[PDB]
Amino acid sequence: AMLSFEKKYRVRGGTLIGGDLFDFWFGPFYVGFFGVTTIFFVTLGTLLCVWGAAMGPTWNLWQINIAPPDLKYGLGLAPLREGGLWQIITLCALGAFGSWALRQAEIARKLGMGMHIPWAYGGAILAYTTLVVIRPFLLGAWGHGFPYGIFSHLDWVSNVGYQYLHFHYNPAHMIAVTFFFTNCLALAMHGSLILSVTNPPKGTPTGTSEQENVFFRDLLGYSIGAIGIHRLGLFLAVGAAVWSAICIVISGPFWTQGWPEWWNWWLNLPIWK
Amino acid sequence: PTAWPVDPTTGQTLINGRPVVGRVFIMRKTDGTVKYPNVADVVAHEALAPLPPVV
Amino acid sequence: SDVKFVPADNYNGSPIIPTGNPMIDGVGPASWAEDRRDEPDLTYHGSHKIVPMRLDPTFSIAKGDPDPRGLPVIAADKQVAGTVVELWVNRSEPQVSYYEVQLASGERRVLLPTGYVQWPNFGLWGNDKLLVKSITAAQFANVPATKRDDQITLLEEDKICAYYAGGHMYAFAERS
Amino acid sequence: MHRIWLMYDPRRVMVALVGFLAVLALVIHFVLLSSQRYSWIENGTLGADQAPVGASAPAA
Amino acid sequence: MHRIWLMYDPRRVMVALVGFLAVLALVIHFVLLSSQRYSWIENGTLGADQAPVGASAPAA
Amino acid sequence: MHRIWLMYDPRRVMVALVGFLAVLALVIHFVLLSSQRYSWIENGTLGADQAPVGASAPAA
Amino acid sequence: MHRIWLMYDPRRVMVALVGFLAVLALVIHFVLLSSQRYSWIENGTLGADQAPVGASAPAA
Amino acid sequence: MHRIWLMYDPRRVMVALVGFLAVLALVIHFVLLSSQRYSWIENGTLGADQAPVGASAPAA
Amino acid sequence: MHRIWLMYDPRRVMVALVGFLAVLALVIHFVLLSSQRYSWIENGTLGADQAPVGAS
Amino acid sequence: MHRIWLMYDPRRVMVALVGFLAVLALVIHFVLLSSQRYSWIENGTLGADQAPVGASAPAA
Amino acid sequence: GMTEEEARRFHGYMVTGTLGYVVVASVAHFLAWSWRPWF
Amino acid sequence: GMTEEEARRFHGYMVTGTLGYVVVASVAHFLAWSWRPWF
Amino acid sequence: GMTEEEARRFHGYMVTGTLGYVVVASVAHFLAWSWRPWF
Amino acid sequence: GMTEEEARRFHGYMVTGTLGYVVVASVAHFLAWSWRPWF
Amino acid sequence: GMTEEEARRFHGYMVTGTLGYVVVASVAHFLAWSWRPWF
Amino acid sequence: GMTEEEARRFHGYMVTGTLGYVVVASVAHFLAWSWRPWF
Amino acid sequence: MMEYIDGAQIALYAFWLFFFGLIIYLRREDKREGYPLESPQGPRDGWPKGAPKKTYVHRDHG
Amino acid sequence: MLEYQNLFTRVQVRTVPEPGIFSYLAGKFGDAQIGPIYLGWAGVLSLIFGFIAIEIIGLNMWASVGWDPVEFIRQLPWLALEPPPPQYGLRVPPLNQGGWYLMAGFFLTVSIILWWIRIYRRARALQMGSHLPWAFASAIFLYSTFFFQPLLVGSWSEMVPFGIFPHLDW
Ligand SMILES: CCCCCCCCCCCCCC(=O)OC[C@H](COP(=O)(O)OCC(O)COP(=O)(O)OC[C@@H](COC(=O)CCCCCCCCCCCCC)OC(=O)CCCCCCCCCCCCC)OC(=O)CCCCCCCCCCCCC
Ligand code: BCL
Ligand SMILES: CC[C@H]1c2cc3[nH]c4c(c3C)C(=O)[C@H](C(=O)OC)c4c3nc(cc4[nH]c(cc(n2)[C@@H]1C)c(C(C)=O)c4C)[C@@H](C)[C@@H]3CCC(=O)OC/C=C(\C)CCC[C@H](C)CCC[C@H](C)CCCC(C)C
Ligand SMILES: CC[C@H]1c2cc3[nH]c4c(c3C)C(=O)[C@H](C(=O)OC)c4c3nc(cc4[nH]c(cc(n2)[C@@H]1C)c(C(C)=O)c4C)[C@@H](C)[C@@H]3CCC(=O)OC/C=C(\C)CCC[C@H](C)CCC[C@H](C)CCCC(C)C
Ligand SMILES: COC(C)(C)C/C=C/C(C)=C/C=C/C(C=O)=C/C=C/C(C)=C/C=C/C=C(C)/C=C/C=C(\C)CC/C=C(C)/C=C/C=C(\C)C(=O)O
Ligand SMILES: COC(C)(C)C/C=C/C(C)=C/C=C/C(C=O)=C/C=C/C(C)=C/C=C/C=C(C)/C=C/C=C(\C)CC/C=C(C)/C=C/C=C(\C)C(=O)O
Ligand SMILES: COC(C)(C)C/C=C/C(C)=C/C=C/C(C=O)=C/C=C/C(C)=C/C=C/C=C(C)/C=C/C=C(\C)CC/C=C(C)/C=C/C=C(\C)C(=O)O
Ligand SMILES: COC(C)(C)C/C=C/C(C)=C/C=C/C(C=O)=C/C=C/C(C)=C/C=C/C=C(C)/C=C/C=C(\C)CC/C=C(C)/C=C/C=C(\C)C(=O)O
Ligand SMILES: COC(C)(C)C/C=C/C(C)=C/C=C/C(C=O)=C/C=C/C(C)=C/C=C/C=C(C)/C=C/C=C(\C)CC/C=C(C)/C=C/C=C(\C)C(=O)O
Ligand SMILES: COC(C)(C)C/C=C/C(C)=C/C=C/C(C)=C/C=C/C(C)=C/C=C\C=C(C)\C=C\C=C(C)\C=C\C=C(C)\C=C\CC(C)(C)OC
Ligand SMILES: CCCCCCCCCCCCO[C@@H]1O[C@H](CO)[C@@H](O[C@H]2O[C@H](CO)[C@@H](O)[C@H](O)[C@H]2O)[C@H](O)[C@H]1O
Ligand SMILES: CCCCCCCCCCCCO[C@@H]1O[C@H](CO)[C@@H](O[C@H]2O[C@H](CO)[C@@H](O)[C@H](O)[C@H]2O)[C@H](O)[C@H]1O
Repeated sequence: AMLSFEKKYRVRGGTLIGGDLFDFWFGPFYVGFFGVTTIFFVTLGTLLCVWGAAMGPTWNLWQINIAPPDLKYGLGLAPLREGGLWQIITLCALGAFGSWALRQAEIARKLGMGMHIPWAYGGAILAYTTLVVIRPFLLGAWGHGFPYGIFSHLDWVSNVGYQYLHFHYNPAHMIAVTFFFTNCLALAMHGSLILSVTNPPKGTPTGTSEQENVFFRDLLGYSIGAIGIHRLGLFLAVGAAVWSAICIVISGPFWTQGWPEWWNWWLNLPIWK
Repeated sequence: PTAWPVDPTTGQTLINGRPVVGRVFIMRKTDGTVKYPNVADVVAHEALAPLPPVV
Repeated sequence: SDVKFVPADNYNGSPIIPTGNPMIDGVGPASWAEDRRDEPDLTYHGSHKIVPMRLDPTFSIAKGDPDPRGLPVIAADKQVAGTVVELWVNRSEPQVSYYEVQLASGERRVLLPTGYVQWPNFGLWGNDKLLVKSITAAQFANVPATKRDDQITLLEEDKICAYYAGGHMYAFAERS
Repeated sequence: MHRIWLMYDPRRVMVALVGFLAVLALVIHFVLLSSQRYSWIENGTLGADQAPVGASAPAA
Repeated sequence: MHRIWLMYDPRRVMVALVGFLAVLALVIHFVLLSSQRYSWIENGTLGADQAPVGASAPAA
Repeated sequence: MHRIWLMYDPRRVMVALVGFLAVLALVIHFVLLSSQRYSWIENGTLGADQAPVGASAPAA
Repeated sequence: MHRIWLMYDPRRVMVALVGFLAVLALVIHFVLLSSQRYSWIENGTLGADQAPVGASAPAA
Repeated sequence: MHRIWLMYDPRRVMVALVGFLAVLALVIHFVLLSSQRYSWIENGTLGADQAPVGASAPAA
Repeated sequence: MHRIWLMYDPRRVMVALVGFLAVLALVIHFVLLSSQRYSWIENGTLGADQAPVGAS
Repeated sequence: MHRIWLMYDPRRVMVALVGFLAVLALVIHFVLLSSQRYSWIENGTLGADQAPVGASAPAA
Repeated sequence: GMTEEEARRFHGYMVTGTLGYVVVASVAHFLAWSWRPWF
Repeated sequence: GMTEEEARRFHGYMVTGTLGYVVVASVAHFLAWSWRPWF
Repeated sequence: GMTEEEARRFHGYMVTGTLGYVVVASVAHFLAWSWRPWF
Repeated sequence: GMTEEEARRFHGYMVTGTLGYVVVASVAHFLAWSWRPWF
Repeated sequence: GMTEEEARRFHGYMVTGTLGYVVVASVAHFLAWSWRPWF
Repeated sequence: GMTEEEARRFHGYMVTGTLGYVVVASVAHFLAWSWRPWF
Repeated sequence: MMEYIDGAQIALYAFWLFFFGLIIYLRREDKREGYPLESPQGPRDGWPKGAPKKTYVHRDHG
Repeated sequence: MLEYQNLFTRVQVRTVPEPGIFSYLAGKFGDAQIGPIYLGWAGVLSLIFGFIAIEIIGLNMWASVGWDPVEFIRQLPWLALEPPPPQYGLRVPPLNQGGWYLMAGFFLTVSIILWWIRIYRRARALQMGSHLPWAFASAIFLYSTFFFQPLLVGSWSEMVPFGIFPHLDW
């Protein structure tokens, strides 16, 4: 089925690989070559997660836990029953997430859009790749990855935090948190402003860019403008994930003490040592 | 209780009185993990409750 | 048959194929919202939101920026398509919305949405010409017209922007 | 039966089939390679009288 | 009864049906393979007298 | 009663009914398979007297 | 009293009602299944005097 | 009093009322169900002199 | 037979085949390299009687 | 046979080939450098019978 | 929207359906009570 | 949408399918009951 | 759209395929029951 | 779109490739069975 | 597109290249099997 | 777009460079084997 | 006196019923443009059915 | 940084007179004044209450390093104004043992509420929906639970300390 304006847009072209062979739709979805590779990796990676649940202790959704290998296996593939399955699923996940971004690039090209959406999603892929490839590689064992399980990965986050005694003191983490919180504020403001001009009190004319510009200036003391608020949202949201990736990759590979004692440099500046 | 009987003739494991061809192992889930039954069972593995404070 | 396109084949979810020139007919990334209201957009006080700068002396180029007027416009085929005669401005959110281009080797003047222009060296230095990467200097002749030269309708905005949007797919193609 | 190829485009049914067979073959091999009895890379040289067999605890 | 195919496009029903049956078949196999009694890759060579049975109620 | 099919499109109702009944059936089976008494894959061969039963009130 | 169907579209209300009753029933069943006294899947075969009762006021 | 139905659309007030009454009824039922004295699903069959009572004042 | 190449451009299939086979070869080597029996970089000089077997 | 270079732009193929070989060479060198047997920077001067060997099979 | 006589006709089905449902629920509570009373 | 003749025709199948489903479920419950009663 | 003649032709295939599949699944259960009964 | 003649021509290869693939799988299963039976 | 005589030409190369690759791989397995058999 | 005679001369270098690369790798492996063999 | 049922669990299902109600509402709002869908065998509404297309009252200036 | 639209790369424009029929209007959209940053009565009061709250926090931090202005900057992220001791429960505590804390918490809370009034009044005056005030109300709801949860457990000692690293310790 198609939107009442859609058919006009369903042309060939814009594919990065495979020419016309995969250039077609399946219901709402565009396929394309990276559509095919997406479904391959999604299906394989999902069915291996189901197998990980089957050979584990329970089917309870919250408790399923596909753990990485012991650190003693280093950068090798463990026995599948001992974390090797987690490694294969990780390769599936990387394949899926990469295919998804490249498929989005084909869709954007076919509509004459800029590439902004694939690159924004690249920020999430970077954070994932840091957690399961780059940081475990710099530490020398794939077992430093997080387990695939809805609550068991929160146990991993907890224990990694306390490996540095007081993870709140991580300086890059403070920046990343500030981006996440400021992003949520900015999203609430932008959402509210657009809705409040397009949905005024009953018996009131539809508002204008001038009214939202005036109200925004009353809120922040300056006028961001229509292009600017979307630039700011993208900057805050993607910047949050980039600073997240930084804050975890420095924890272990680069800094190994508690995070509070990192701040010793500030206390020892020569103006006040 | 820990292993099935072994036939002295052949070194061969007997399950419910009849031989198995192969080397028998007791099946377990990943790393021998077992779902926690309830709060009371978790608490029964812990130390007793802390004593009242000295104020 | 005036119908702008036909299915590539009979299976579900197959692409369409344009019959005529997709940039003129408006197919795929060259298409526009054909039911869009054919009226000017308005400021809060009800004046025309997008107008040529000569109609509102409130507006002027920020000092130490180049005025783009009189510069040549270089198309995707490196040909000189024309020269900038006028700027159109958004009066609700002050910015340049369109360049107006006097066509080289032609009678006509056409609008050019600034999203499709770029400066050499991205404006940092030089600034002696404008680059339009999306269409050839021949295709500049077919850019849609506005009914009047003092105002532009929302439909005309959609038509003009859709023309340059399609170029990145169709400008260097025999599909015309 | 051949009229199924009028309902569906054979060019992309075949992609769906080959993709299905690839995923299914890989899943079955990884399931076996996880098992103890069929972890053939480590233990494939064992004869059937030495190959692992799983049982429940003897439940005295 | 054939008029159900005037109401639904058979080309869509076969897709829904194959999708449903593939998921359902895989669900059941993995559920069984996760059990003790039907973990057939490890224990399939046991006879029905030897295969696991879950615990009874208390004997009195 | 049949004019319910003028009030609602039967093609939409049947899809909704099938979706409801499929989800409901799966829910009930998963509830039973989660229980002790009806963990039938492990314990289905037990007789009705041997099958688990929940605790009664403590007799004074 | 029938004029309420001028005020509300009956084909919206009838679906809203089916949704309400579905959720309400599932809530009451899951609440009862979570109790001690009425977890009928485990303990449904107990007689009424054998079924659990919550603790009284302690006599003292 | 009826001018209330001119001041506000009865369709809005009806939904607001039913929403209020349902939310209030649910709050009260679960508050009682959470209490000791009125946890009727577990202890509903207790007589009134057997039902729990909160602690009295010290030293009469 | 040959009409398969009228459906699928052999120029493209041949690239996708190379990509598939390269990934598959890498996966099979890394599986074997990490096993005990076939860890040939550490133990390849062992004789087939000396090589590990996963009995337990 | 040289007509293969009409199928693909050699300018593109050579860039892909050099990339593949460069990554492959770095991967193999890193695998060897990380091993025990071939950690040649620290141990390259050891004679072949002094170089590490992985564990053998148990005697029984 | 409905005419008043459509609303009249629907209301007859709607009331009958509600009462028939409450009757079936009444038998369910009869059965449930006789199996395990809650008071 | 449907004519009232189509609605009438469809309803006959719908009731027959519903009866057939309820019959199979009734046998399924009696098999379950005789294997392991829940009351 | 689809002709009633075409719907009747497809129905012949669809019923036959459904019943064939159920027959093969019936044999699969016969084998599984002979190997390890679940009741 | 392909003719019903081309459909029959394609279907002949599809059946034949399916049979060949099933034959190979059958021999592979009987090799696997002889090495290490699963029932 | 491609003509059927180009397809018949390429099919010759593809079959030959595929089978030559399988031959080389079969020899590699013969070497690996002689070195350390997996069954 | 490359001509067939440009391809003809290009391929000769491609074969030559590949052969040279394989020759250097073959000596590199034989040196490594003499230093510390892996079988 | 309920052992398993507790206030946090009660609150959480109260939220779930609200949240799924919100998702239904949001999907109705998503369908004010481009619906009903076009297909062979006619128009399609999806689920939930969309709210109607919305007209906006302009400000007068005369 | 460089950007993928020309729109403000170069040839940005100056309205030398005001926009609204860079520069800004001095007029009204209806009854709403358009020139200055809006305050009204609630905005003015919010700034006074919020200023004294921030001033109490800063002065307690500065007193805690013994008025040393070098240590006030050097140690700033570790400084706090701290809640009362646990033994007081909800009773009024000594001034140097959480009395200033509850005072700053009160003045900050009133300042926040008055800022919500300001935003609510301004949205109405600009003839806009109340979406933004209710969005801000959701943030105020979370903030208020740092009062109500300490209240419900019965001790002001459970409140969040005012301080950069100290509130993260909490
Ligand atoms: C926790 C906080 C954050 C949590 C954050 C959570 C965010 C959730 C965002 C996703 C929700 C929207 C998804 C959506 O609308 O997809 C379109 C699709 C179809 O409707 P349509 O698009 O308007 O119409 C098209 C269709 O009619 C005809 O299209 P066509 O013929 O071309 O293609 C075939 C059909 C076949 O339908 C399907 O295959 C879809 C069936 C599965 C839908 C599951 C949706 C997710 C439910 C989540 C709620 C819960 C389910 C339990 O159409 C399609 O091909 C459409 C494909 C859409 C694929 C969407 C997949 C989304 C997966 C989301 C997973 C979320 C995981 C969290 O919609 C539906 O099928 C109905 C979904 C309605 C919303 C769910 C509301 C649930 C309320 C509670 C139960 C209500 C019981 C009645
Ligand atoms: C259009 C038909 C009318 C109607 C007309 C009648 C008539 C006439 C009689 C009853 C009778 C009864 N109705 Mg009735 N009844 C209606 C709707 C209902 C509903 C409901 C949920 O809407 C319910 C719960 C009942 C319930 C009852 C019982 C109290 C009682 C006997 C059992 C019975 O009929 O069982 C439930 C049955 C149904 C829901 C199906 C509809 C009614 C059936 C067809 C009546 C058959 C039995 C009747 C005695 C036959 C008449 C001939 C005799 C030789 C005198 N009726 C509908 C709206 N009902 C009888 C009575 O008063 O006994 C004391 C009686 O004589
Ligand atoms: C820029 C940074 C932020 C960001 C942005 C972002 N995310 C995006 C996009 C963008 C711009 C998309 O365009 C893309 C999209 O299409 O959204 C609809 C996407 C998306 N962000 C997603 C999720 C997501 N984003 C997250 C975060 C972020 N997204 C950042 C905060 C998180 C977090 C923090 O937890 C999640 C869960 C998806 C909804 C979607 C990408 C969909 C996609 O890639 O689909 C293909 C793959 C699958 C459908 C399934 C793959 C299954 C695997 C093979 C097996 C499972 C492996 C997995 C590792 C198991 C983990 C278990 C957990 C319990 C740990
Ligand atoms: C939906 C949830 C998110 C959210 C939303 C949100 N917050 C909001 C809003 C919204 C929608 C607003 O509209 C509102 C706002 O104004 O935004 C600009 C606000 C706001 N969110 C704020 C902060 C904030 N939001 C946060 C978080 C969040 N906000 C969530 C992520 C956080 C975090 C993560 O910790 C913080 C710190 C504020 C910037 C602002 C509310 C401002 C306010 O209430 O100010 C009160 C006033 C003072 C503290 C006094 C200041 C005193 C001056 C420094 C003194 C100067 C001297 C003075 C002039 C003297 C007096 C003289 C008189 C004569 C005048
Ligand atoms: C926590 O509690 C827990 C533990 C979960 C416990 C509690 C569980 C609960 C609360 C359960 C509730 C269950 C329930 C409530 O109502 C259940 C209600 C179930 C119902 C109604 C089932 C109905 C099934 C009907 C079927 C299958 C119909 C099939 C019809 C067919 C095949 C014919 C199709 C038409 C044809 C062929 C004609 C085409 C002609 C055409 C087109 C023409 O002529 O044009
Ligand atoms: C763990 O325990 C849990 C899992 C929890 C327990 C619970 C389990 C549950 C709830 C199970 C539910 C099961 C279920 C419910 O419905 C199962 C229902 C299954 C069904 C109905 C299967 C039907 C299969 C039908 C098939 C295969 C049809 C094949 C058709 C063919 C081959 C013909 C195609 C057309 C051709 C060739 C030509 C067309 C010509 C044309 C067009 C022309 O000529 O024009
Ligand atoms: C862990 O245990 C778990 C996993 C859980 C257990 C469960 C497992 C489950 C559920 C398994 C299910 C399996 C299954 C179910 O159906 C499996 C079904 C498999 C099937 C159907 C395989 C079919 C293969 C067919 C092939 C290979 C065809 C090849 C065709 C060829 C070569 C010819 C190509 C055309 C040519 C050459 C020329 C065309 C002419 C043209 C163009 C012309 O002339 O124009
Ligand atoms: C324990 O680990 C796990 C992983 C779990 C275990 C399991 C693994 C599994 C399941 C593996 C499955 C593998 C598999 C499945 O099918 C593997 C299938 C492999 C296949 C199909 C290989 C095919 C190779 C074909 C080749 C190389 C062809 C070369 C052709 C050449 C060179 C000629 C090119 C053309 C020319 C020159 C002419 C141009 C025209 C010209 C010049 C002109 O026109 O002039
Ligand atoms: C840990 O163990 C793991 C790693 C897991 C185990 C390993 C596993 C795997 C999978 C290994 C795979 C190996 C492999 C598979 O393919 C390896 C394949 C290798 C190959 C093919 C190498 C090819 C080299 C070719 C070269 C260098 C060519 C050079 C050409 C030159 C110099 C001439 C260029 C042109 C010029 C100068 C100008 C011409 C004239 C022109 C233009 C004119 O005249 O115009
Ligand atoms: C000279 O001027 C100087 C130099 C001093 C000015 C400089 C000041 C500086 C440098 C200030 C620095 C301030 C900093 C760094 C502040 C950091 C604050 C942070 C990070 C705060 C974080 C969280 C705080 C929370 C959540 C506090 C919540 C408190 C609440 C909700 C309190 C509510 C109290 C109420 C409602 C009522 C209390 C009164 C009673 C109990 C009596 O009820 C009526
Ligand atoms: C009726 C819904 C089905 C579920 C409820 C089952 C309990 C009722 C058993 C059936 C008894 C007869 O039930 C009765 O049916 C007739 C039509 O047949 C309905 O009659 C309704 O429609 C008819 C026209 O069709 C109108 O003239 C009448 O005024 C109106 O009430 C009655 O409202 C209902 O009371
Ligand atoms: C993948 C690397 C491993 C080695 C792979 C290849 C090993 C075997 C190579 C054998 C070479 C001879 O093999 C044979 O070559 C000739 C051309 O010479 C091909 O011939 C093909 O091209 C010629 C000329 O374009 C056509 O006339 C002919 O109809 C067509 O079949 C044959 O189809 C192939 O069977």
